[PDB]
Amino acid sequence: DKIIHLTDDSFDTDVLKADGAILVDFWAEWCGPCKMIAPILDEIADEYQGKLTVAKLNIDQNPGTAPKYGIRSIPTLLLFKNGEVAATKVGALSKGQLKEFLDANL
Repeated sequence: DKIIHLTDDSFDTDVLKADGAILVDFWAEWCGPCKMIAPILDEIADEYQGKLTVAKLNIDQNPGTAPKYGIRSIPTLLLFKNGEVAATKVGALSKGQLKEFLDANL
């Protein structure tokens, strides 16, 4: 709904050239912890509307981007501000913890 669906080719304009904070979830359908956090991202997107944009990159349909960031495992969340990584988080976490993680960087 409010989650931007990324591609290797949309990444630059959607993430690097965007205004304000962007959380990007690197994920894949066969990744258990990834599916575990998928619904929390939908809720975060609605809730932080105006302060943050939430976005997903499926690494199977889009194999280009992950390596540019030295991503080793999934899920990995990168928080972008003004085209640079501000913070990252590897592996699953709760909704509550994700709010803590974002408040720490916004």
